[PDB]
Amino acid sequence: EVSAILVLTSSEASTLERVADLVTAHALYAAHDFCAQAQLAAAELPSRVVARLQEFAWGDMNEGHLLIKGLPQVRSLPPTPTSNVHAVAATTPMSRYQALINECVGRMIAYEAEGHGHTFQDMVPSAMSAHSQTSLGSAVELELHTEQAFSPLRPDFVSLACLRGDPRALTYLFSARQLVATLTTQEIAMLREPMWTTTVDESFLAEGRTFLLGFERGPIPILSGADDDPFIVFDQDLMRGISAPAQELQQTVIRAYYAERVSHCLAPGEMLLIDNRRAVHGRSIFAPRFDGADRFLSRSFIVADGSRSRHARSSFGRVVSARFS
Ligand SMILES: NCCC[C@@H](O)[C@H](N)C(=O)O
Ligand SMILES: [Fe+3]
Repeated sequence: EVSAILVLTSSEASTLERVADLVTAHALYAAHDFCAQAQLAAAELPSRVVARLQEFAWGDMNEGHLLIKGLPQVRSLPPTPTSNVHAVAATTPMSRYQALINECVGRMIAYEAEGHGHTFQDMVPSAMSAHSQTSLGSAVELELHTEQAFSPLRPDFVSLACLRGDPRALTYLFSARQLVATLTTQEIAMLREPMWTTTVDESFLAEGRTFLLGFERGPIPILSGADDDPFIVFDQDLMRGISAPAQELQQTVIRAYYAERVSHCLAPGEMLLIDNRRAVHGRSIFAPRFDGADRFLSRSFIVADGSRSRHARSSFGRVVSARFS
């Protein structure tokens, strides 16, 4: 179903592998140095690969995502962790490859309130949150959403590198362009109106944690930007329409998603970049075993402009403090 594909040749994958040796800082404990090294080393990547990533980053008429195949094979991978607190992905060779590609596109960033501000988060199924609307769910379908729909500091891109796949775990992608193509002129105009409130994801709450922007935000529109290249903010589960027509238009978006969404089953060596302004994403049900061989993705976030979050970070810091989300 996915169209926007970059297939690395054996020679390009070998170059990536060699260029990763230039990235030596600890991804977790020296995140800024690690990301800055990746940004500099990315100049040594194959020009064909860099051109495709810069074109995708510019964004104009991009498909809302880019699937990269042919990354260097995942060797001596540790068992899939049963929880996300181990940050196992952040010390694998796959994370330096992911950093190099990410830093072509934009600046890597992390959030104190999302997976403890780890540079790379382990996206692994949770036994506890299996039936939850989170990255660690599995027994229920992860509903269509913009990453951090509630936050003005939300990432510009979501980066997912596959360490272990699950054949039943499908990633669903649906662009703002695909949505607008199914709607009437009236629905598009209403989606551009500030008719939906949104709340801070439960997972972002903590004892003594107050957000500068509160728990409930908005009303905001779902659609914005250029008529021919619209931006989307959506959260099926969290956004609430202010009126009866606003609740129905949210249902219209959901139906268009089920009818038009594209799917892809992430496999080892693959990497998916999602344009968080141009597309929404979801994930199918799958049945994890919690035996060390479960689906395991390395998630990271990208912003075009690191200055937008400077008020929320420390000097030479890559982590957005919780209260600013
Ligand atoms: N209801 C929205 C859930 C969205 C999900 O991607 C969340 N940001 C997570 O990683 O747990
Ligand atoms: Fe997500």
